[PDB]
Parts: sequence; structure tokens; C-alpha cells
Amino acid sequence: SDRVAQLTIGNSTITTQEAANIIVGYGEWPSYCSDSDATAVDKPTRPDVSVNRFYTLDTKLWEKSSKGWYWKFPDVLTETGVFGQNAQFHYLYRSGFCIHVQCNASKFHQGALLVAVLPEYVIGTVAGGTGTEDTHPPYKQTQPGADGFELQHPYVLDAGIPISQLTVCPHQWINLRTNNCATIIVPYINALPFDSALNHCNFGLLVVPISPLDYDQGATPVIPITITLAPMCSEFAGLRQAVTQ
Amino acid sequence: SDRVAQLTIGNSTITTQEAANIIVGYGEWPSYCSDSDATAVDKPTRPDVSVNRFYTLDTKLWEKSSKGWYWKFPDVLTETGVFGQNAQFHYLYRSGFCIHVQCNASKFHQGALLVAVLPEYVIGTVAGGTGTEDTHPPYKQTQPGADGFELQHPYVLDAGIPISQLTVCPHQWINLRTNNCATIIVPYINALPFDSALNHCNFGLLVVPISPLDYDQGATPVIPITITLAPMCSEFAGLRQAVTQ
Amino acid sequence: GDRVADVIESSIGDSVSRALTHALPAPTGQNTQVSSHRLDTGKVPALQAAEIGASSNASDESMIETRCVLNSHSTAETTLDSFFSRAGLVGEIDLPLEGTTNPNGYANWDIDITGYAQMRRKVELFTYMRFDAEFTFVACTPTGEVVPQLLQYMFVPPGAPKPDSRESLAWQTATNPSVFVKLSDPPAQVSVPFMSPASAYQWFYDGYPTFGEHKQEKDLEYGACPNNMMGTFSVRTVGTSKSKYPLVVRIYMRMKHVRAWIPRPMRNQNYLFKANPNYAGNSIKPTGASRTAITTL
Amino acid sequence: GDRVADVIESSIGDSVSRALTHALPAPTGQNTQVSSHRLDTGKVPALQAAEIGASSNASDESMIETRCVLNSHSTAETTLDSFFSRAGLVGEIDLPLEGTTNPNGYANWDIDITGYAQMRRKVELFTYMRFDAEFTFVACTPTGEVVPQLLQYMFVPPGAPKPDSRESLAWQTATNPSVFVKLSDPPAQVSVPFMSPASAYQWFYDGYPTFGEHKQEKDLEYGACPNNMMGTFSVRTVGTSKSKYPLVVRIYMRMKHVRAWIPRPMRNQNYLFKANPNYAGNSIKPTGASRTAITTL
Amino acid sequence: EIGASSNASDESMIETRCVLNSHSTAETTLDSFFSRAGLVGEIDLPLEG
Amino acid sequence: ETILEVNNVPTNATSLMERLRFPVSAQAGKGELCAVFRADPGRNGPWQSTLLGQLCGYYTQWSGSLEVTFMFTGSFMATGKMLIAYTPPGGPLPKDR
Amino acid sequence: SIWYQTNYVVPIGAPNTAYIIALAAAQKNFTMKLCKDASDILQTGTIQ
Ligand SMILES: CCO/N=C/c1ccc(OCC[C@@H](C)CCN2CCN(c3ccnc(C(N)=O)c3)C2=O)cc1
Ligand SMILES: CCO/N=C/c1ccc(OCC[C@@H](C)CCN2CCN(c3ccnc(C(N)=O)c3)C2=O)cc1
Repeated sequence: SDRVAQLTIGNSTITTQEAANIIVGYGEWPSYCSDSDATAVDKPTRPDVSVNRFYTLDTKLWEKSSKGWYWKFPDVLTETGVFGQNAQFHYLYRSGFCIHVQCNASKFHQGALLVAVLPEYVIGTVAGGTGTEDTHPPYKQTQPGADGFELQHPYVLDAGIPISQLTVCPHQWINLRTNNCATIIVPYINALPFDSALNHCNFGLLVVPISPLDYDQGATPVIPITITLAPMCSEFAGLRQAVTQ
Repeated sequence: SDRVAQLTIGNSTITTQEAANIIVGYGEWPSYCSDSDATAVDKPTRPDVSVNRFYTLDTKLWEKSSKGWYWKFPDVLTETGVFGQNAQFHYLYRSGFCIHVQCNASKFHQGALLVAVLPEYVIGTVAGGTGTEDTHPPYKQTQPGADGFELQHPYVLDAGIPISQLTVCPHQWINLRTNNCATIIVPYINALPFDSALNHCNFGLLVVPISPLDYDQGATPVIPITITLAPMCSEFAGLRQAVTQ
Repeated sequence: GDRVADVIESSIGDSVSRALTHALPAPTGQNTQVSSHRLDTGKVPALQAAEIGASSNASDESMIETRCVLNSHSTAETTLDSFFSRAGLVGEIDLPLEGTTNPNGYANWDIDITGYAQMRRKVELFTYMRFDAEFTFVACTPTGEVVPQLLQYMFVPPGAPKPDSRESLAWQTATNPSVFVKLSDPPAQVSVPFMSPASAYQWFYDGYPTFGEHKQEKDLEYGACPNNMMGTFSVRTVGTSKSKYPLVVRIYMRMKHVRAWIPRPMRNQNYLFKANPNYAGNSIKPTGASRTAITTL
Repeated sequence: GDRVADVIESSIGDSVSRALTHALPAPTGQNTQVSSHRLDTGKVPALQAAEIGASSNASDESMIETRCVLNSHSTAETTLDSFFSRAGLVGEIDLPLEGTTNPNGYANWDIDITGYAQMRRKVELFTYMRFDAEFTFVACTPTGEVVPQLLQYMFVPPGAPKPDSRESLAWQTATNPSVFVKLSDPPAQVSVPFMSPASAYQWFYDGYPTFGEHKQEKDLEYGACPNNMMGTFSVRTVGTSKSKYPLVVRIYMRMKHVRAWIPRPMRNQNYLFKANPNYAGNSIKPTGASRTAITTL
Repeated sequence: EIGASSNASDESMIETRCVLNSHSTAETTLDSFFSRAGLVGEIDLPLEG
Repeated sequence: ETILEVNNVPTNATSLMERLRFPVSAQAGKGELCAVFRADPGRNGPWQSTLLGQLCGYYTQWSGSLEVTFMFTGSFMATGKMLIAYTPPGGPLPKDR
Repeated sequence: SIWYQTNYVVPIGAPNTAYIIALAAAQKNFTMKLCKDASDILQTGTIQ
């Protein structure tokens, strides 16, 4: 009655019989931009069902040695379905997100994944190792797309900050002996009412194993982690030709 | 006060200082599908401003010998802007259209163009000339796209029917000494509430010179005919992956 | 709930199609009113602007001095039912003894009324039509002789098994409707409802029935609309042994309870095939008669 | 107007962000209530499910037998203004006589407070901040001596001409705000408003400032947000002739009227550069101290 | 030609939304623009000149 | 409204006045390009000729809609139809109409 | 960007080239903030 759940939006429905409730980032549901917060004057377009639906974008394999991965929003969807087209044809974009991370195993497997959302997740480099070289991360690392990217130094989140304090952000855990999914609802987070879906990534989704995956020889060794997400209250403005970046 | 006009829809505006009123096909404005005429159960998407706007798709040159051209709807827009994307991602589509044909000249040029809309404009072939061969028109002739297609035998509209009776269809004339444009508003015409934007062309737009273009040596000889059109009340349903045909 | 203004004030979703015109009763031709000489400036009924796309609004009253005429001429005979509800030939089926066509004592006819010009040209004046119909079946030998033979007509809707012989199991007709009649009996006659999956039949379909690449070898499907394919009409002589007589079945159709939409130009070139508007390119003829000069009758 | 039902009943356009939580006054630490032994089934405060993502709701009262304690300890000193409204060093500007840096008697400093660890680490606890600020300017020679010298500080906003010399025309300061003060006078001090084009400054921007291909040679712009670039702070000795004294200007900032959003993990690796969070990859150190065994202090 | 500036507004050229604009006009008053001290004169009193 | 120097290319004294106007003429009907310019009001370019651009220079930030009115000074017998477009940020200079 | 929608047409006797003058200004929702000095200083040496 808190373990079972159904998430229906658009022409897609998700089910889970081993949930752990739902998290609503910073305690507030997504919403459309009010006429007093807005600034751009053109009438926005709100596609609704064609873009506010669940998209399953990627599957990673959880291994005994995995370090963790991250994805950037809205980067992950800029080239998928109708949402992508609208993000490409419009200068302005804004929306919320419902993130559903899936990972099931057996009552004999163990391990725990920390699933968290970190706004304005700026990536840092190791500065040439000695820290005397001012290097910068490449586009494929700041905006990895749907395939995401693997963390090199999870302890410091590849940005000189302690992952041990990541729980100060909207998060959930996937502890195999307890639940097989994590659901986080995120409102639009920015210092502006609208912004570019291409140049700016509002937040990053981190999925990091804190307690290593383990099991005995003979049990299914392939344990996938699938990422499904849905935009909420998508709004677009500033129409012109399509642009990919 | 009937000669001047402004058509604003979406982020586009059209002006004309030499109009001849506006025609509303079969006397009725476009409208969304009612809950009693509808049959498909999924909630439709109505993009609004991002697709119901003016699109300028093509320019043809009117010559002293021109025979006439035609375009198919919604074929002309299936690969343009956000409208195209929605037509591709959805099985079901329905909409109306505002057609604005432009052609200006000088008070010393002459000629008259018949601009008409013919629903279910099926094309026929000359049957091998002798009429003993049951040939059929090719895809590029039934659905010519934005470039349109030139009529081979305008007198019979390339379909064994008299162009002299085409005026029984919503139409206007561009008589150079009078007006420099034609504006026709068309509601959705079909025996079904929704249909495929790719397999079915609801109507055809014909632009045929009935009184030949003429002028004296020295006057601008290049007289373009430009086609601008805007969808009205666009609705889409039956979402899945994009398909071009 | 709704809170931003553009959403509250939008017309998105209006299902009421606004109509600029409305029907008025007109059981008789309009009357003519008395009129006198008018010598005014500003008023000019005779001058029009055909470019607009509308027909002239000028009337007798304003062009010449008229008298009063009470016109009681009816408009009844030009209603859709008056025009179409007249039985015409739409199909012929031959059941010869020795032949190359149907020498096995049975025949399957795809229900398609576009094989005859008179009826075809009338219905093609409109794009969409919805109607019920009365079908009459006239049978006799090729000389018009009436012979003591029993026939079986069966309506085979799409998906039902088409008889492949005179003794086919499908003739059990446990569900399809069949008519057993003698050539000696009067013509068989039945009523048919509007059977399309669509709100109306359409004599023209500018599209393709399926998706995919429409390459040369599939262009024969351009213009094919299954919504118009109501099925097969099968006929057979009733017996395990061949008939002793050669037969012909003429099919007449009489539409009734007719509704039509979207008028269109009327065919002006001879028809060639059932499925399309193809015309003989080397014989494109004028719509009507011609003359030597524009200044001579 | 709206007529189809799905449109009438849609929530499209709701601008009211529903909030699951609300603030309550809390001027003092919560009190402790009396509690006694509880030996129940069904009730189990001690057991939690951290997977949910929420912190434990268990309290002293339910884990041990407590007494009543009236807690009057204030919560005042942990407000945002209490924490930040304390002047700290954020900039140093050298005006040497013989040097390699600013030997021409003037200097331009890009307003950027991320050059000092103490202040930087505090503001980076939040992602977005909005605030006014009090700026204090302390000048003296490199020994801390006070000399009779007159200086001119000028705020050059983006787009205003940056002085290129001690005698630059831009020092006419007809529109930009300038402060003329002596090293002998007390430290200069002024109030600065919230000047960003955005609703708040942001210490982190996971994006690029422009469109286009973001190739290797432009990666230095990743994370650069113009909304945070308030301009240049220029200083000069006032005279057409070189100063007789070497000078240093220390810039202190005191935030006030502070609002902050989105808390984040606190920096645990030394800082290296102003513009980014780069860290020395070969010196990644634990967040804190370590020990030999988990079973020994 | 009339000598007046266009009266056309956003509302009539494109489909607009409602925007409650609370941007102040205070900083463009004459006093705001001019009431800022600037240099207008220099006077030299040299010893040997 | 003040005159916007769209045609800001001639620089010799005797041709400065030509900056105040740009030309149009009979083409070949291929939807050819007539002119282009950035809309940025406080940026170096055409807007610098306008009083708006100049006053804009005394302020660090601005906000608002802009308007450009085009006056055709051809002869009464000349006709034509032009497409004037505004491409919001992110859209590169349009290659075609 | 400005493009030819149709074409510039003229009869015999009229110039084949004409000019367009562009006038620009701001709408009523336009405001400016944070006073600063202009990028130009119209003076080379001392003004005598
Ligand atoms: C004992 C049992 O007795 N049973 C009798 C019985 C008789 C007649 C029955 O069916 C009558 C259906 C008729 C009216 C529909 C004719 N239509 C509509 C559209 N259409 C059409 C459109 C475009 N193109 C074509 C084309 N051929 O290219 C064709 C037609 O031909 C059924 C049963
Ligand atoms: C006589 C005239 O006296 N005039 C004095 C005077 C003093 C100070 C003034 O300006 C104060 C603006 C300060 C508070 C903003 C500091 N901020 C906000 C965001 N941000 C920032 C964010 C992310 N990354 C970086 C980065 N550098 O990588 C940097 C900042 O540094 C102006 C005028």
C-alpha cells in the first residue's frame, strides 16, 4: 500500500510491486510559469501528452566493480521523440521531471544504489593530476546525452565535493533487499523562468552504488539498471528553425 | 476597407493592400473534433501556436506560356517545422488551413489566375495515349510535396474533369488589374474525424492561369507566384515513432 | 486547474463549427417584384468583382423594369432523392454453358457500380455520399427468354469465404444473406443499408490504403479506399449438375435516403476503367460543341 | 471558447506550484516532554526505512525515558544573515612602483569573489543566492604604513570603457560611480545592490554561455555565466605623475539581506582556480581524519 | 511620412501571452541620469611653469 | 524612431549618406536575400546610428520589445512583397527564405 | 533578415532600383537599468 505503485502519464504506464514511496523534490510539484514570473511575451506552446510521457532511454549493467554513472537533464531527451523536436525548434524551454530508476534482483542478491538529483551539476577535471594544469571537461562529458557517463572519482563526485553529503539533495536508495526502484519528482529549478534546453542542464541524475553488488556463483550475474523519465508541464517559446546545439 | 487586410496567426503576420475579401470554404470555419464525432480514445495533442502559423513553402514563376500548378494538403507541410514532426510522430491528424497565394505586378501587366481548392483531388493518367493501357500516376505526382507539380492538360485538370467548372469549389481569382492575392480558409474535409497526414491528401490547391500573363518589352518580366499557408486547429493522436511514409 | 491567462482565454478545443450560411425553405421558384426606373449615383447592382469568388448578386428587378410575377413552379424534382432514386444498370453477370468466363455455373462479382457511364457520371458529381439502396435482379437467357431455372444469389461480405464452385460449401449460407428465386418469378428485389466503416462512401480518394514505399509496382493501389469495398455478390445455378440454359443477370440499383457533400466538376471525357479517372490522352475532346467563328452562330 | 471535455477538464496552465511543506516559527530549540516505558506491539518508532529518502522521525521521547526540559536556546545565530553578514577578504590589488604587474599606477580587477577559500566555501553551500552587499576598501603600503596618498576607485560595469592608463579619459567618471579617498582616511565603504539580470547569482552553472560547436578550444567557457559577471573595479593613484609610494588595496565584502536556494555538499578538496571546481587528481584526500581500525579510537 | 512613430504593438503582430511587467522606469529620470558627479575642470598651480 | 543604418558599409566622407538607406530591385524570383543585421540594440553595428542605441549606451542592462519600421521610397508604380524575419537566439543566419 | 517574397515589379518608364529607409525605436515595455558611461569619449586631446 506504499510498496505497490502505478505511474500513468501520457500513453505510458509504469508499475512496481516493491517501491519505497515517492520523493517530491524540495517539497513542490512541477507547475507552469505564472504571468508574473514570465518575461518573454510570445504565447508559449504546451504540447501536453505528446511530450509529457515516460521515455526509457538507457540501461546500464551493475557490476561488482561499478563506480557509478550520471545523466544530465534535459540533455538526455534533446534528441528523443516529440519532446526533442520542441527543444530543438524553440529557444526557450521549461519543465519538471518524474524520474523512475529500475533495478530488480533476487532475495539472495545484495547491494545499495544511491539515486540523487543535483541541480547545476558542474563537472570538474583532475587538473592534470598535479593540479598545475587548468584543464576543462569536454562536451561529451558535460552533456553525455542518453548514454550518460561513468564517474571517475565517485568519492568527490568528479567535482571536488563529498558524495557522503549528496543526500542533502532529493534522493532515494535502491537497497535490493527492500525495493527495486526509485521515483523522484523534480520541479523546474533555475534562476530564470525559461532557458535553453541545449546550453543549460538544470540538474544531473546520479546513480551510485554505495554498498557493492554481491551474490554467490550460480545466481543471475547480469543485473541491469534502467532509466525511465517523463517531462512534466513542458512549455516552449521563441520559435524558429531546429537547432541541435 | 476590403482591399486592405492583415492575417495574424502564431508568430507570423501577413499584409496586403490589394485584396478581394476572404473566402470561407463551404461557409464554415475550421473547428476541433467534437466528443461525439470522435472515435479514437487517446487524448489528442493540440500544439497550437507552434504549428498553427504561416509557412511560406514555394515560389513559382508565372510565364506567358505557363500551364498551371497544383499542391496537395497536408502533403506540402509533412516535412516542415513542428507541424511536420507532429504529422510524422502521430498516426492521426486533422486540421483546417488558411491559404494565401501572392502575386503582384504593375498597372501595366495583365492576366488572371484561378486559385481553387478541390477536395479528394485524384490524379489520372493519359492511359498510354490510346487509352488502352491502364497506367497509374507515380508517387511524386500524386504527392509532389512543397515543390508542387505542373499540370499537363489543364483543360481537364489531369483527371478527366472540366476546369471550366472548378469555380464550384472554394476559389478566388488574382486579376492583376484588381488584386495581388487570394485568401481561402478551408475547414477539415473528410468522411472520418481524423486520418493519416501521410497516406491521405484531403484536398488539392490549384493555381491556373485562365487569362495569360502579358506585358510590353521593358517591364519586369519575372512575375513570381508565392504560396503561403497556415494550419488551423491542428490536432494529433495515435503517438509512436516518427515515420515519413 | 487553469491559472495563466493565455490558457483561460484560449479557444483551443472549440468543437462548434461556426457556419456563415443557413438553409431557408424554398418550395417554389422565387417571385418577381415590380420595379421602376432608377437613375442614381452610388448605387450600382450591375457592377461586380468576380475576383472575390462569389457569384453575382444582381437580379432582374435591378437590371430592367419588371412586373410582378407570382411564381408557383416547384423545386421538388431537383432534390437529391428525386435525382438519384431511379433504378439504373450497374452490373451484368454472364453464366454461359460453353464459354471462357464462367462456364462452371457460378460467378463472383465485386460490388462496384463504376462499370456503367450513366449511373457513374451522376454519382461522381459529389465527393461523398451516404445512402440506402434498393437492388433489383433481372435474369433471363441471352435472347431474353424466360426458362424454368432456379438461381441462388448470395452476398459475401469482406472476409467471408467466396464460393469457388457451384457445389462450394459456402452456399450453405448459414449466416450470409441469400436469395433463392426462379427466372420465371418476377425480378428479385431487396433493400441494402449503408454499410461503410466511414460516415459516407466516397467516389474519390486522393491517397493510398497502406503505409510504406509506394514504388511503381504498387501504384495500382493509389486511389483505392477499402471503405468503399462492400464485398462480393455471388450467383450460381442450384444443382450439382450443369444447367441446361445459358443465363444473364442484370443488376439495377435505386438509391434512397440520400445525402451528398462537396459538389465537383462533371466528367467530360469518356471513362476507361472502373478504378480511376484515366482518360485517353490522344483524344482529349472539348466539353461540348464548337463553331467556326466567335461572331457567327 | 472551449467545448470538448478533455480541454475543459485539463490542468494545462496551472501556475500555482503546490507545496507539500510550510514554515513554522522556531525561535528556540524544541523542548523535551516527559515519557515513560512503552511495551507495545505495532508501534515501532525506532525502525525506519532510509530507502524512502527521508530522515528518521524518531525522537528522544520514544527511545528512552525522558524528563521535561524547557529549552530556551535561541536559533537566531544560524539565520542566513547571521552566517554571511560578516565581512571577509575577497580581493587584493597591488600597485607597486617597480614591478611586473601594475607599475603604471592603476589596476583593473574583475569582480569575482572566488579567489579566497574561506569566503568561497561558505557561499558554495548554496546554488543560488540573492543579496545586497557592503564593500569596505583597506589601503596601505606593503608594510602596513599609512601614507598621504589620494586614490580613485571606479566601478566599471560591463560595456563601460575600462581605463588603460593612470590618465585615461574614462576617469572623468561622469556616469560610473567613483570614490576618491585618502589612505589616511578610514577605509572607504559603500553599499551595493543586487545587480544581476537573473533573479539570483549562481555559484554553479552547468552549461555554456553561447550556441554552436563546443570544440576543445572553447571548453574554457563551460560553466561561464555572464549573469554573474558584474563588471570591473578600477583603481588609480590620482595624478599625471607616478606615485611616490607602493600600495596595496584589500577588498572586504559583507553580504546583507540574503536569500539562498538549493543547498549542496561542501567543498572537501582544495580549490585551484576561480572559474571552476577542478581538484588535484593525484591528491584526492579523505573528507576528514582517519584511524587504524574501525574497532579502536 | 506623417512624422509619427509606429503605433503597432506586440499584441497585434504575434500571438502573445500575458506578462505582468514590474520593471521600474526610475533610473531613467533626468536626475537619475545627470545627478552623478563628473569632471568638468582642472586647475594647475605649478611652482616653476 | 530614428534612422537605422542597415547599410553601414560605405566609409568615405562623400558616401556617408548612403548608409541611411538600402536598395531593392527586380530579381529573378528565387526568393533572394536583401539584407541582414543583428537585432542587438546596444551592440556595434546598425543600431549605433539610432538615438535608442546611443542612449542605450548609458545603461548596463535593458529589457523590452523593439520595432523597426521600413519605408519604401520607390515610385508609385513600383510594387512588391518582402518577407522580413526575426530569428530568436540560437538560430544561425538563415541560409534561405 | 529581409527576403523577396515575390519580386520588385515596375512598368516601362520607372526606375529599376529604389531605396528603403529603416526607422527604429523601442516599445512601451522597454526599460533600462544600471547607469554606466558610454563606450565612447568624443575627444582626442584637451578640448581648448
Ligand atoms: C441475397 C443477397 O442479395 N444481396 C444484394 C446486395 C446488393 C448490393 C450490395 O452492396 C451495395 C453497396 C453499393 C451501394 C456500394 C457501391 N459503391 C460505394 C463506393 N464505391 C466506389 C467508390 C470509389 N471508387 C470505386 C471504384 N470501383 O473504383 C467504387 C462503390 O462502388 C450488397 C448486397
Ligand atoms: C566607487 C565604486 O565602488 N564600487 C564598489 C563595488 C564593489 C563591488 C561590486 O560588485 C559586487 C558584485 C559581487 C557581490 C558579485 C560576486 N559574484 C556573484 C556571482 N559570482 C560568481 C559565480 C559563479 N562563478 C564565479 C567565478 N568567478 O567563477 C563567480 C560572483 O563572483 C560593484 C561595485
